Amino acid sequence: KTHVQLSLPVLQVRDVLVRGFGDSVEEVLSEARQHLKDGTCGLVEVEKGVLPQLEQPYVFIKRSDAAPHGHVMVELVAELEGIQYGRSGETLGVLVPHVGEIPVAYRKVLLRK
Repeated sequence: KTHVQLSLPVLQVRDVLVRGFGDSVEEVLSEARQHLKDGTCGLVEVEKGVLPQLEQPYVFIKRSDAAPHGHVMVELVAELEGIQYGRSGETLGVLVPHVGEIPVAYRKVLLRK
């Protein structure tokens, strides 16, 4: 399928133990997609002070369109030293590995895969 319904655990930035997916734009997009498939991906909502507490390159979920079955359609965009790889809509948050952190909420998305 081109899209997959997911419910992503929303994590507090200060709880996150593994603060990014790797060391290159291509690696972080690869690992993000792998963790999304394996159900081991979390979401951090972006506010002032969040991104400096995480590791670049960043992987964002961005709104790809205006929301089936209560799931916002999203796609992945990576960022490194202020350059984005991908072009999309509003940021829903930054993706991180999930390794058992307790979430504050869930974000229902339809992920373009």
